[PDB]
Parts: sequence; C-alpha cells; structure tokens
Amino acid sequence: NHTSKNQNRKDHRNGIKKPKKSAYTSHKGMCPKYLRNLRRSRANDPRQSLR
Amino acid sequence: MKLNSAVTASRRKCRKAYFTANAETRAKMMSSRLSKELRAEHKIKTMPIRRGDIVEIFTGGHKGTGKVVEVRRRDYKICVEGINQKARNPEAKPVPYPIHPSNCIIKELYMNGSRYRAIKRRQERNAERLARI
Amino acid sequence: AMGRNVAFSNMRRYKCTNKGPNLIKNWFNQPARKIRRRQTRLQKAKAIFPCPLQKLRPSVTRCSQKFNLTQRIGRGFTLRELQGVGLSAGKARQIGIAVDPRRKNKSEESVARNVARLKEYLSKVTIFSKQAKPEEIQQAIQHQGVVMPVVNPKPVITTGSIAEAKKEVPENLFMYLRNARTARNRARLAKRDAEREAAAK
Amino acid sequence: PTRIRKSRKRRGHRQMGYGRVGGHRKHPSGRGKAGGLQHKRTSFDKYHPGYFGKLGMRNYHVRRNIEYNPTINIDKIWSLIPEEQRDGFLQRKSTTEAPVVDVTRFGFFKVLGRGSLPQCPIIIKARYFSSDAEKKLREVGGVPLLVP
Amino acid sequence: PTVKVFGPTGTQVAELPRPKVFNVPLRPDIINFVHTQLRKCLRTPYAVSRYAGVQCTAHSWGPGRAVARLPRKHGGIGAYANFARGGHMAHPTTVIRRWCRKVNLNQRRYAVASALAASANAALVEARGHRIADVPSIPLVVDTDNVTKTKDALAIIKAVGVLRDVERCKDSRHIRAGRGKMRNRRYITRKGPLVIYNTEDVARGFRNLPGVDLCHVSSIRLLELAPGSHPGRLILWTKSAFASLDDVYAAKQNYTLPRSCITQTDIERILQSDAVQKTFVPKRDPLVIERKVDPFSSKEALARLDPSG
RNA sequence: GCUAGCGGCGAGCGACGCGGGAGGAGCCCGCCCCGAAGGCGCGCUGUGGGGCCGCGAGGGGGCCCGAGGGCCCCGCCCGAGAGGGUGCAAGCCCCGUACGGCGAGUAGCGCUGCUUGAGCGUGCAGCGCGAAGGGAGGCGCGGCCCUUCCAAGGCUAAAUACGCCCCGGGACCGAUAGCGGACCAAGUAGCGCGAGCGAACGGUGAAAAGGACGCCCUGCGGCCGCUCAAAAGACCUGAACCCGGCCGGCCGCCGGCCCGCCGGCCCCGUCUCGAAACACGGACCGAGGAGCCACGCGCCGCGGCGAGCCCGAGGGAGCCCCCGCGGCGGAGCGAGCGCGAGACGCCCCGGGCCCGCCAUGCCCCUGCGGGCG
Repeated sequence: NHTSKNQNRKDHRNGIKKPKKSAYTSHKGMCPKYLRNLRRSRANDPRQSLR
Repeated sequence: MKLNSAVTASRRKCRKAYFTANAETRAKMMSSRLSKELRAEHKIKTMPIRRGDIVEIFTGGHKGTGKVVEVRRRDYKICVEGINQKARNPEAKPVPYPIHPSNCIIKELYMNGSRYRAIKRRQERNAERLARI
Repeated sequence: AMGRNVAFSNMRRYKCTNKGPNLIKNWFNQPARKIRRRQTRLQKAKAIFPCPLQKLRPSVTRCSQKFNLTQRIGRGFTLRELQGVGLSAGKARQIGIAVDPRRKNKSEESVARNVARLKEYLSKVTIFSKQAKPEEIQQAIQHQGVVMPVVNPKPVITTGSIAEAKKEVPENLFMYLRNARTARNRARLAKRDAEREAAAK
Repeated sequence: PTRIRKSRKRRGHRQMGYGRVGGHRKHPSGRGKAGGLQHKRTSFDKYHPGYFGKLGMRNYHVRRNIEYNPTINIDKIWSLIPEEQRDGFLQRKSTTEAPVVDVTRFGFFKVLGRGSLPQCPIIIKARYFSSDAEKKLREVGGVPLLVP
Repeated sequence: PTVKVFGPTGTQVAELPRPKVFNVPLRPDIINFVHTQLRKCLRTPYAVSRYAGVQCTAHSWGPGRAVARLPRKHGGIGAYANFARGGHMAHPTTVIRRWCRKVNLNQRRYAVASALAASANAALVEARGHRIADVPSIPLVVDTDNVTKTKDALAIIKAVGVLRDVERCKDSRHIRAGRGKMRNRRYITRKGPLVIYNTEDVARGFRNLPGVDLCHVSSIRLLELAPGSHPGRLILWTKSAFASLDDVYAAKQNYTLPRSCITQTDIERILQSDAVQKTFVPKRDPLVIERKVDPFSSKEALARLDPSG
C-alpha cells in the first residue's frame, strides 16, 4: 500500500520553488539584544523615521 | 380594450361560454343583419333570427333567399327552405344545408306581436343612447 | 466551496417542509394588500367625512440612551398634560385626542412638549355641530395621514467662548473622567486593603 | 439564466463532472459541520481557530442599548459642521465665537483622536473623551466640554 | 439648443428648451439590465401541484421478482418516479422561486433617462424600427389640446409625420406562432409611438389608435421607452410634457443626472487631433520573410548568397 | 434585531427589548354603599342601582377558392383595433368591447415529572406545606434601598390567517403531459373478506351531406361507382418496429475503384490494474426519463453610487412612478472593568512606529487616577 513512485515527477512539475526574499533577510529568531540596538541606531540622523 | 374585469378575455373561458350557453344567449348570438330597407323602417341594426324570417345569404356557397324552415340552436345554425345538399337519389327527401345566421341578411321578418314589442323596446333604448346617453 | 475557507452557515434547518403547518409565507398578495388597505381606508374616511382618520397622538422621547435625543408618536396624552390644556379625557377624545392614563410624563419638559402640541391642535380643530350644516360640511376637507406629524430637528452648530467654557471643564478632564469611572473599584480595593492592614496588628 | 450554465454544457458526458472512480453519492463526508474533532480535524484546525471550546464570561441577557457607545474621531469633528459655516469659521478664528459641536446631537458619544484638527479653535461636547483626544483638542486651543 | 413645437396643424407654434435628461450618456447595457429585471417582476408564478404522483400508493416490489426496483402499485404498474408514467417530476416546480429581481433606484432612473435620451437620437428611432422619414424633428414636441376623437388624433399624427408608423402597426397584426395563441396571447402587433401627456386629456383620442401607447410624465415606463430592451421609440410629447420634463427630473429627491460622456466619432475627432498625431512616431520598417528555395540550384539564386560562387 | 443564550458546549438549536410600519378603543364584576327600589312563581345565602338592468358604431367592388376571414384596388367607425364565433387569417357579418342608467387551598416554597433559548429554573403539573400588603427588575442566598407595576375574576372591534365554492388573470401543461380523473355516465370499470386500492379511453367533415345505382353472388359479401374539396368511410396527420405482393440484387462497417473485388475492422455500455470476455445490463421500436429551485456561505466578474450605501415593511385616486427605517460600513482590542490607532507609502513587500491586551521602571494633579519611557 505505501509507495512513493511518481512523487519526484509530481514535485518537479513546476516545483523547486525558492523560499522568498523576505525569508532570507528577516528579524525572526535573531538575538533580541541585536534587534533592540539595531532599532536605536536606525532611530537617529538620516535613517530616523520618527516625526 | 376592456376596462371591466368581470368579462373574461380568456380564449378558454369564452369558447366554453359560447359552446355551452343558455338558450336565451344562443338567441342573441344567432342574430342576423336587418336589410338596408328594414333598418330604415325599424331603426335596429340586427334582430334575432326567427322561424318565419325570409333571409338572403350573402357569403357562403348557396347564396339564395328563403324562409327559415327550422332553427337548431344546439348546432348554432339555421336551415333555409330551398338551400339543401344535392339529394343523390332523384326520388329522395331533401336534406337542408344548415347556414350560419351571420352569413345572412333579413329581407323580411315574422312580425308577430312580441317581435313588434321587442322592436319598440330597442327603439327607445337606442334613442337614450342617441341622446348621447 | 468543498471545505477550504468558508465561514459556517447560521441558517437553521427547514422544518415542516413536507408535512405539518405551512412554514413558507409567500408575498404575491402584497400588491393586492396595498389596494385593499387603501380601499378600507377610503371607506372609513367617508364614514367620518369631516373627521381625520388618525387621532392626535403625543410626541414622546424615543426610549433608550441610543435614541434619547429624538422624539416619536405615543399611544396617548397623559392626564396631567390634558389637565394643563384644561381638557378632561372624555371631552378630549371627542375632539380627537387619544388619552392614555398609563403614561406618566417622567419630566416637566415632556409635559411642556405635549401641552404645546395639544394647544396647537385645539386651534387647528373646528367643531361642526349646529345639527346639520351641509354647506360648511361640504368644504370641510378631511385631514389625511398622521395629524401634526412629529418633526425631528437636525443638529445646528453654535458659537461659544473658549475662555468661559474652559472654566467648567477641569484641566486634565481625562483624569477627572477616569477617576469618576473607577472610583467604585478604587474605593472597594482600598477598603479591602484597610481590612488587611487592620488584620495584621 | 439556466441556458448559460456549466451543467448544460456537461450534458452528454455521463458522470456530469463528478468522476468515475468516485461518484456523486448522498453525503459521503457526513452532513453539516460534523466530525470536526475526528475526520475533519485537519480542515477545522487549518481554517477555523477557536471553533471548539468555551472562552468567556456569560451574560444571560445582553442589553444592546447600554452596550451601545458610538465613537467619532477628532479628524471628522469639523466635517460634521456644514461647509458654508465651516469655511468662514476657519478664517475668522475667534475665542468668543469658537464653534460648539455636540457630537452627541450628531449621534456619537465618545471622541477618540485618530487625526489632526485644524488650528482654528473649536469647542467639542461629548459624553466621554479619549486622553489623546483631550490633548489634541487642547493643543488646537479648543475646550473638551461634557454634555448631559 | 431648443426643440421646435408643432401644433395639431403642424406648423412650428412655439420653441421650448431641451430638457437636460436628453443629455444623459446613451448606455444600452444599463437599459437592457433594468429592462430584463423589470420584465421578470411582472411574471406571474407557475408551479405543479405538490400532490402530483404522490397521491397514489406504490411500494418497491423488491429484489428477486425479476422486476426493476421502482415503486409499483397493487397491479404492478410503475409509479412515483420521474421515469415512471404518472410519476412526480424529479424536481417539482414550486412558487418559492424568486420571480422578482431587485434594482437600485439610481440604476432604474439611469435606464429610464438613457431611454428618453435614446428617443432624441435620430438614428436610434430608425434603428428600432419606427418609420420616421416624414417626422420633422426629434424629439417630436406637438402642442395638442385635449383630444377625445380618434379622427382628430389621426389627423394630428398624419400632419406630424407618424401615419406611416401607425400604418406599419395597423397592417402588422397576425396570430402568434405557439401555444401562446391558446394561452390568451393570440394576436401580436408592431409597437408604435408613445405619447407622453401632461394635463392634455388626449388619452381617449389616442387609445384605440393601433400600436400607439400613452404615458403621463409622472410615470414614464422603461419597458415602454425601450420595447424589446432595444431603446429608440418615437415619442409624441404633448407640449406640457416637455415643459414639465425639467420639473419631473428635478423632483427626483437630489438625484443628479449622469454626467455626459463621449462617442466613437467624438473619440475619432479627438484621435485625429494634431497633438495626438504629432506624438505618433512611425515604427521600424518590418521584416522580409521570403519562403526558402534551394540556393545552390540556380545561378541568380546562388548569387544573392554566394555572388563570387 | 440575529444574537444574548442553550446543547455528549457535540450534531445542532435559538428568543425578546429597542427602531420603522399596518391598525388602534376602551372597559366591567367581586369587594364596598343602599337593601327589593329588581329581569317580582325568582330573589334578602342579594335581584336592581351607585346589486341589477340595458343600448351599443362602421364594407364595398374585382379575381379566385369547396367556402374568405385570402389577395388586388379603393373606403368607413374608433371613448369600441380586449376577445369569441362564423365554410380559410374579419375593427366594419354576428356576439361582444369603449361610452351608461337605476380577588386564598391562592401566591409562594420543599420534593418529583414534563417542558423552554431561559442558563442554582422558562412556563406548567402532582403531592406536601401554606401567607400578607405583595410582584418584578434575565446568577443563587441574607440585609439595605431605588425604579416600576398590582396576580390568584370577566369582556372587547380593527389591522392577520385560510380550504371547499364562485370570479378573474397567467413569460404555466398540452392528452405517457396537466389533478387519479379534458371521454353525457372517474373515485367510474375493475380488484381486495375488509380497512383500502384504482385504470383505460380527446379529435369524421364546412355540412352526416354517414354511402345513389347497376352488376353478380345459393347466399355472404364482393364489384363498380356515388356523396364530398378530399374519403376524411369510423374515421385528422398516420412515423418507427414488423409484415404481404411486385420489381431488383447477394448482400455488416470503413477506404479505393464502376461496384464486387482487394485491404482493414471483437460488442456495446460499465465497474476495473486490466473486458471480446466463460463479469454485469441489453429481443425490437416509439414516446417519457436524471445537478432544478429555495436559503446560507466563500470568492470572482459586472453595474450604479461612494464615507457612505440601501425597490425594508409600508404610505402616496399612486400603477416599471414617487416618498420610504433599521441594517451594513465607517475602529479596533481585551474574558472583562474598559481603553482606544496617523509616521512614513504609485502599487506590492518587508521594516519602523501607533492602538488594545500581558508586563516593567520613572514622574505627578482632580490618585489602584493620569502622563512618560
């Protein structure tokens, strides 16, 4: 009953989809200390988006 | 058009009413055109057909004039003396060809007394209408 | 569709669909109903030709803090309101004013509203008596629809002085509002703490 | 419009769009939302979060009128004022003739602040005012008066 | 722009301004949709008797008797199935169906307005099938006082150019082509002019005229304005009706007429404008294809590719 | 309103209060005051009072047809050109139509049972026990209030529902359909001891003109013909299957060719991994025969209008016209008390911030309150 024949042909029908650009550069799982300091550096001089 | 709802405009209701109607209604339905000469004398366009009337057929094959020997209201037709089907055997009794009364013009009427009374009632009712109601 | 993302339907299953009382109510008689109500209305109007079909009813604040701003028409004028005009309930009914003993004004402003409505109606009403007076009756003209229909006036902007207005509002109004709102909870909790403080020494 | 329908086109095909190996049969997945904790758990977990269980306190009767509290943002307060009156008010300014808008009369009980009011002073009257709303109107020189 | 008014005599009695409804953009799609929806709302419900084919008592005989398993009576007569003679239809028609379709007021008004506007277009009327060659102007505004006699109305119509349309209708009456003949719908005539009347009591005079219909400016009907979901009907306006059209179409609460649009010719003139043509840049000259013939075989053919050879 | 609730909190179930309408009308007894004043053979164990009937327009000629209601020319009446009939398709041949006239075994409570969305009870009931100023306010209990009303007696129109029956209309069905039943005799003929079941069957033609005559035949019957436009002759049209004559061939299909030769062809439908299958269904032919409708949901396309939008019910001598609320959207989030979004931006996408919820630390008024990080 168990069988995986035709699984690879089915996967390669239009597959090998890459993960996505947001995934490669993300703030997920990163060191919380790194994230906090990054926000302070951004919040000054040109990068600051604060009004 | 018809502005009254009571009268039916259905083909089904109309045909059933004509096909099965009381004899009083069969009479009016079996009216026939009074002649130009009679109309001028009596002032009625059409009078109901009777058994002493002499009538001239004006459309159907057999267009002659004769007295109405018989009226069969059930068949909605009248029989005129002298208009018959061709008796196949020469020594045979004639069978009348029924003519519809619409196909006829009334040359003469059986005057009676009730006919005269009926003619007068219409003459006064038509006068109310001619007086623009 | 087949599964996938569908909110679940909250329409109840049909009951008595094959047998039982008819739970389907068709509306193909709706246009005919309109003609019927007008015909009954026309017949009734003629029966009291001078008199309006609808009796005078009172302006009443619509209930709830949701509609407390607007006013609608109520069953009848309160005995106090009729007394203010000077009409007894029975005399008022003959004039055409519906009377409700049950209603209580609940205000002094509510009474003023209706007493003014009653006063206006008394002017608008004309009593045709004198046995038969046909010529006056022929041109009487029956009022049609609700009598004195209630009018709900829309909000209009007004001019006010910020200096005088700032006198009534405390500075930091939010603190004043948030303190009033939570006073009961703050007071109970601080009593709960007084018992704990009392129950330590 | 029956004529322009998928079913009519599929006449002449036998199974009528429903398959041979599996055919249209009556309710082969059960009737209604059933088996959502058993056979259909996959779908109910995937697209229906919070469907099963009890999550909150219960009010046996809910009085909608008292739980009704309509709110207006600080951005739309000037919009309520009619345009003819509003256009002159902004140029005229004036502490003495500052516009009074009873948002309660328009139909809103609490003033929240989502946007920015115009600088000309305005007096707003409402049952309640959010703290940010009180601060913004106070910055525009307006008064947050209460209404009865 | 003012529309000429011709009296019963037929000679330019007065001038009246064009009502702004006739400036409404000509949308045929909005008309067809509201016409289709409003014709359905007039339909009377039909259904079969719920108790048809269910009145009999039939039980499937069962397996083993060499007979198909469909309900059969005492005799053994097939019953209670869509395939059995005397059986209930598989899905019986019911009056629960939605016989009426809702329309937004605005969309209905847009259609009625674009239909009156279509009457003004000269070709739309001829396209619909009215005979309008002798008609002086569109819209036809005729000052006709109260008319109670068909002969008076016929003279008006003859003197204003509509007799040929009335005669197309008179000589178009025939028996229908279906069971509709039997179902109290026996005779069909061709649709003719629509006379819009305001306070001019011309209804009695024009009612028995063949193919002609009447409608107070108070209630113009879109099924009338566009018969067959095809707009373009000759309308013989009474002069009160035109003079009241700006009133009728303003008494519509605060309904504002749909803003005027453009036409293919007014898109063509716009396209031919100097600015549009000046922007146009001619394209690169196209490719030459020329089907392959053997190059090696002929001296001239080889010389195009190998002249030295 | 559609959700407050209820439910192996599962499947499902499910009100009301606002608000807009139609319609509106209020009262009476006991108790108590009199005490026969009364309905007086009674009663003081309390009577009495407080729709029919009508008239009803205007057409000829020509040709042809079995017969126009057809055609071809010319006209007339329309407040009537809604229809039906009449020998074919009739505004004018007939009928009609439009236009007329004349408060106690109670409330409650205990226990049970039924029930309800009603949840420590939504209403009812048994039994037990039983008040007095009581009832209610949607979480029980005991206090204290506050609003609101008066159960255990009775009446009451209207707006609403609906079959037989009659009337009218239909984007309905057209005789295996439409009611079981279109047929002078259908719940009939028939069937079952009975309860009960339950058919079949429409059409000659304009007019029955429903068949003149003669020939024969032992006779039947046949034959001619007749009537009629036609036999349409027991009946309109008269298909398929099937069959008989006479004539013509030797033959399933597909292709080439003059045409009977060569070549190729397994029996369909259907389940099935796989059917020509020793799988199943199928003698043959005709007619009928199966994703329709309602409501809910998800999404798409279009059309109107746009912080708006909306034929709701309804109401307007109003007909497809006009006027016409909720609702839905515009603010979210938190179990809830409650609190409450602007900072960027073609679009998309991440980031950053803001709001709520869960913390944390500071500062201070109107303080378990506020603000700020």
